[PDB]
Amino acid sequence: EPSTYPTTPFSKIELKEVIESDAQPVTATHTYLYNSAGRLTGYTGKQSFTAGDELFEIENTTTVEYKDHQAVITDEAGTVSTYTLNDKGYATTCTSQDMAGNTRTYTFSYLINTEDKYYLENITEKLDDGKEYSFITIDYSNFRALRIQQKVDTFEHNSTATTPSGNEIANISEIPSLFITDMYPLSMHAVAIYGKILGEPANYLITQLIPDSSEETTTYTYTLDNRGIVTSCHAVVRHIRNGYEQDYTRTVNYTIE
Amino acid sequence: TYPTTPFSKIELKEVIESDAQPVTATHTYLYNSAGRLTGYTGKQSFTAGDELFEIENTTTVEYKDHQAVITDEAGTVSTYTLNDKGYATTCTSQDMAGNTRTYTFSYLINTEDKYYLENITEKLDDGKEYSFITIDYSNFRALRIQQKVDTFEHNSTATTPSGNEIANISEIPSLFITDMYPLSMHAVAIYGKILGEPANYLITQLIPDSESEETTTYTYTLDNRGIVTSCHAVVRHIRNGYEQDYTRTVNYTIE
Amino acid sequence: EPSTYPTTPFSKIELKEVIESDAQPVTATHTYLYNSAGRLTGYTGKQSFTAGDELFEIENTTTVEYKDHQAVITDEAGTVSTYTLNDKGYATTCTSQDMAGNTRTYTFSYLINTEDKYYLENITEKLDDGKEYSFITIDYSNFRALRIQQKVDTFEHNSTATTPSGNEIANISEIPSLFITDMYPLSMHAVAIYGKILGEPANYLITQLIPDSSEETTTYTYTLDNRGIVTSCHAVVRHIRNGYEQDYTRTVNYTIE
Amino acid sequence: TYPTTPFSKIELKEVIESDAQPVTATHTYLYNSAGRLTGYTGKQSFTAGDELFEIENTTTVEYKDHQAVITDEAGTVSTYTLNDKGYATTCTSQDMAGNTRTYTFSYLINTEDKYYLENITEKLDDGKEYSFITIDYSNFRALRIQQKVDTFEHNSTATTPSGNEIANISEIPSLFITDMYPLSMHAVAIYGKILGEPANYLITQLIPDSESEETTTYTYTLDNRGIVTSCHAVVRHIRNGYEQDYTRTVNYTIE
Amino acid sequence: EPSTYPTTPFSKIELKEVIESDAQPVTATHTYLYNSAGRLTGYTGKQSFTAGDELFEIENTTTVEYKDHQAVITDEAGTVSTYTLNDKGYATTCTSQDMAGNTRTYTFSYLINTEDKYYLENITEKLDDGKEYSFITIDYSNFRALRIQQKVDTFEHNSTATTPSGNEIANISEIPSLFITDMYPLSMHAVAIYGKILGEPANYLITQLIPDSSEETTTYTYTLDNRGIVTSCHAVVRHIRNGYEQDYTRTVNYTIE
Ligand SMILES: [Cl-]
Ligand SMILES: [Cl-]
Ligand SMILES: [Cl-]
Ligand SMILES: [Cl-]
Ligand SMILES: [Cl-]
Repeated sequence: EPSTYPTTPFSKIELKEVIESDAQPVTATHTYLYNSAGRLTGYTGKQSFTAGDELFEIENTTTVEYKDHQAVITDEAGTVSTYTLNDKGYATTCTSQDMAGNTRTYTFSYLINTEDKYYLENITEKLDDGKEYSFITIDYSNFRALRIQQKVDTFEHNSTATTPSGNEIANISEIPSLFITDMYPLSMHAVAIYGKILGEPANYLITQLIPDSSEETTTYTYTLDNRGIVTSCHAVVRHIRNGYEQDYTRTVNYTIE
Repeated sequence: TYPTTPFSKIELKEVIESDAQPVTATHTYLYNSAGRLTGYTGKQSFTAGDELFEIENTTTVEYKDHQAVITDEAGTVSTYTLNDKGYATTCTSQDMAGNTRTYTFSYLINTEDKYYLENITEKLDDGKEYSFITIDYSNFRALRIQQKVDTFEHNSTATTPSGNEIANISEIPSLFITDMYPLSMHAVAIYGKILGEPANYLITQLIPDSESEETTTYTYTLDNRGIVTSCHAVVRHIRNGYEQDYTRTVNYTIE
Repeated sequence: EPSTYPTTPFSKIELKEVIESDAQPVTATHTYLYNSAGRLTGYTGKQSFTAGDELFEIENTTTVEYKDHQAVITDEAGTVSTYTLNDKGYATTCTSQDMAGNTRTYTFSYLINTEDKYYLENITEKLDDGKEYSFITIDYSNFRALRIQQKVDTFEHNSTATTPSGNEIANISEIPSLFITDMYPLSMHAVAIYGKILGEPANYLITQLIPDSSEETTTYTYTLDNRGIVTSCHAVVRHIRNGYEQDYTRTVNYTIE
Repeated sequence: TYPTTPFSKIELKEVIESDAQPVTATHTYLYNSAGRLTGYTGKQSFTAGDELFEIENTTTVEYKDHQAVITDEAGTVSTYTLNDKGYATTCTSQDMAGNTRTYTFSYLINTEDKYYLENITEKLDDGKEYSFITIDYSNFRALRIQQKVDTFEHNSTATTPSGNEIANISEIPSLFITDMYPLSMHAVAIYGKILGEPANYLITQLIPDSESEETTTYTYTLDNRGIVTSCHAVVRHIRNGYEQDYTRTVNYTIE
Repeated sequence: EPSTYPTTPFSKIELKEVIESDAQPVTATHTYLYNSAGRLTGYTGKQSFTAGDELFEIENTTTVEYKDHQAVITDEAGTVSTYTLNDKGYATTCTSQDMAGNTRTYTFSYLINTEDKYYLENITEKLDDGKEYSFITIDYSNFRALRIQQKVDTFEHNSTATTPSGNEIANISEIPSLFITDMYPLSMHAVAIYGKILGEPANYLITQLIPDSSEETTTYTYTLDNRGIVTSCHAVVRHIRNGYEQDYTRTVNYTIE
């Protein structure tokens, strides 16, 4: 039978990161839960830190509900994102409504591969008046790289996400890149992205994000288990401004099971 | 019925100082006693955070009737269709979205029936030509290279100095050919001579067509056999009216 | 008898520098050889480093051949620079031809002193179409400073090279400044420059290179032997960008004999 | 007519944190399709001063009628005289002063005609016995080891836990045997089974004879084939009334 | 014909080292010269540094003269060391006399290998009254290590000099270890040691010097050329005092030709 929705072959995808501080370090946890059919059912964010001599844990939950050709994603703040899905279970449009009654509308378009798996090529954000406010386009033409174009109001930026030829890592982890959920407007759809509602992740892990040039490259180093599934990602941001280099590192631990 | 390399191993080692911390890269090509490439191991050594990292990936090469099947650890299967002389005429592999990517190859056939790559064309799943590289051998001391990637076009000349030509007894390809897209996707097939024979003389300069050119100069060290032990690559660059050259040093173990 | 060519009273001028690295430091050697008549006959570049546990030395040689009113300089890559000399042996024009058949043309003009020694005042580079692509002009009007104007395509920059009044060091070493062979297009003629084919070096050593102003000054400190001949040069580049100073140091050892 | 290893490669990798800067050590043993050891490559990676260092040395193993000749890059020739079953009975090599050093070996012969080393004796050029190691297999779960180096004598017991024995399908020797003088001089011959078969079960403890013993405990990780992927070695040590244990972690690639 | 003296197959063995300072660094050079027969003929020590802005070079020369069964070594200070040699050209005794008329006497004993090459096993120093003041003994029994016993008056210390099994480097450079000429009383005979008058160096390079235990290990890392001859030695001294480690590094460059 042909599939009617994208699936994740895991029951849980969990990310853990320490957000550094010389006074109050915070451990952030992002937990994505999938049902036995492989659809995302919910997301829980957690922040853990010490205050006085006591450990505190702050939680926020996002719910995912499915209807015929629809995914309804509701966060802790009461914002409802309604995704209209095609026959294959990928969103073609989204309407987001906050508790103040403000709305945002999005369209999505895809590359459809030989197996009928969909890969996001375009996210466009419109305003109430129908004015296009932002977009991200992804081009899969380069054999081992993704060409990314971003526009946020008057800001425009192009970048390339690369996989090393001869050193490719298969994305059997089925995870998105760390940078993708931080890019506006995809940053508004992180829960839909981990649920594959906005398309499949690339078939190989990305090891470099190169913005167009002052230069600011991101390098990703992965640790895998004996199944070839990601256990951690080391991200190194190298920012250069007229021969002055400042390096920032992130370590994200993964529990994919 | 097939091209051969008279060595059992071709290994490249390089310290890359370009990154925050220096990375050591190793590229090892292994050949069987018949002279056919059987495998490739790519290695990277560096530290990331507290963790010392050693990334090691192995690609296998299998030969069938008029075929070379190149399989990596990521599960990519690249199938090269070979002609009667053992050089690829076609290649199918899988892209970032899992679609089939097709490559065609055409050659210069010399008097000794040795094939030299003249054209690599890359076609997308819809049949659209995405990129090509053409090589003109009219003057062996000045190879005319045309590259087209999407809408962008780059022409360059690869030269050998008249009277100071070094015989390529090492049977190695130039450093620049495995960095030029789409040939940069076929480094394993290139070192296996599946995509043609390397230049008969070592190339000492890569000159782009002109602006004060960002030319690459190659300097080689040879052993007592006349086989390459190291290559120094200098890319000239002008920054605020001053020469600021980028350099690479690659050590070779050819045995 | 009046001289027909410039001369260097040494048989060898050799520069040695360590190009720093926390993994693969490289020792670079630049050797200029002069015949007993004092004309430059050749240049050898050498790079020495460790790979594994073995020392490697990479060499490149440039040849200098003389004919009536001509100097032909050929590098390791096969590029031929043909200098047309005046009656005093200084180049008035140069044509450079690479192995791909690309050509570059240059004109040179000079200050002629009371002893008929020539000091470079202008290098102009033209393109095939006759379009002026770059130039460097040197003014010797200030008693103890050189005023330098550089143009490379659309880039324009002015700088001053100074000698300290009361602390002058006679240039009996007959060497050019370190910065002169790094400035484009003089950087294309380093072998001709050390051979005095492009003029005499200034009579006193330069201790400061001050570009016009973000500021980026170079200071030179020399060590001499008991003959008053240079044995080393310490070059300190001080780059300032809105109160943020980054200092870069070079040590070049000289063997002038 | 000779012992065999059913793998083509046995590789050990270790990060040594004992030194000022961490050293990465690699020991690679290669076997031919017949199962005989053909060579060894020892590698060390570290930084010394500004220079990143990579020391790499290769030892070759050649077989002749009733002989195994082990040659290193330093020009040492170690000649092992083999019996009819392919195990060494004698060895001649060259010491620090260039004198011939002689070793004799004797074995336990099991029911399947497999040989297990019981004695290694080292003799100086004058014929003086300088050292020996004897191994008693009376109890396979508690091997009695006697070592004598000059005047100093050390007795220890190598144990396997009753009911929790791991089959040595990996065909690897213990980590401690190639550290025990004079067996520490014959690591290449040991991995080639030239000096006998390894223990049928992995050894989990090395207990010296007693004082609160400086015992070594080995913990192994196996893959789905039951072949070793890593070994963790813990040496217990008491310093000012506190436990201060020394640890080693060795990763294995047995294929 | 059987040899009557030890030989070095080089004409020069030269060591260069920078003795660090944040004010007046000194470059020290130790040059050992051998005649075409392979006997040491002389030693020159050189110290080079900057004072003011001038380079200064301080030199001291030691002469080596040979007679039947004798080597006479005279330094810059006028101290004469007379070595009595055996039939193979190795010293069995030495008498040293300074300009004040003070004398020191030494005996030497050796391991004689199958090729009749001699390796030092014992140096004993006596006083005028015949009282043994110091000794160094070297044992070659361990296949890949040297066991060293030292006694200087009431001070006694044992150490082990090791070669790594499976990673041996042949001593085709024919050089002694760096530590051997720093150990008293062998430190009084450095010129005789480089001339092989006090025996052959070990057949493999030493990579570690381990004193008996507070611990103080020396590690040696060598760089070789394509002939397998030493070009440099990196020596790292690791001193530990109750969990407090202080590391000292030396880099000695070699010119062996
Ligand atoms: Cl951009
Ligand atoms: Cl072009
Ligand atoms: Cl300006
Ligand atoms: Cl005991
Ligand atoms: Cl002691």
